[PDB]
Amino acid sequence: SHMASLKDLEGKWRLMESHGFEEYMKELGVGLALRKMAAMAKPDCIITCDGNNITVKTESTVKTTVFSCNLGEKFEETTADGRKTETVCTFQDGALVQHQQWDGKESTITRKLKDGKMIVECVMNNATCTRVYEKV
Repeated sequence: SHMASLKDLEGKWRLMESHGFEEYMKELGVGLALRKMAAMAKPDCIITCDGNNITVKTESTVKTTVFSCNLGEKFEETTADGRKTETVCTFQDGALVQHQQWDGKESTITRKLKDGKMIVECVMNNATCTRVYEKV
């Protein structure tokens, strides 16, 4: 037996390692010059959790992006790379699943605790960005 809750994601996370970020952004339609520079950005991720209410804050020291939703409700997101998406967050199988849709396409961000590190997987089509965060 084991248990994972939404609440266990709540907190301040620092990027420790990243793989596939650029190939992922090549999928989302980001330009060659734009994605090579973004791969160097190491933003913190601050998550807060109330009921089925979550806030997900990307904090780079210079720019703040923030989203807020009730799980299960579709809402308008404007993303760091500038997509106008329709997102739905849900929590199942121990993972916050963030489902993005825009212009007939789709992308999934999954955040899940493993050994106390937050593992974040961003999938679009064939491309995968796996990243590891440490509590701060």
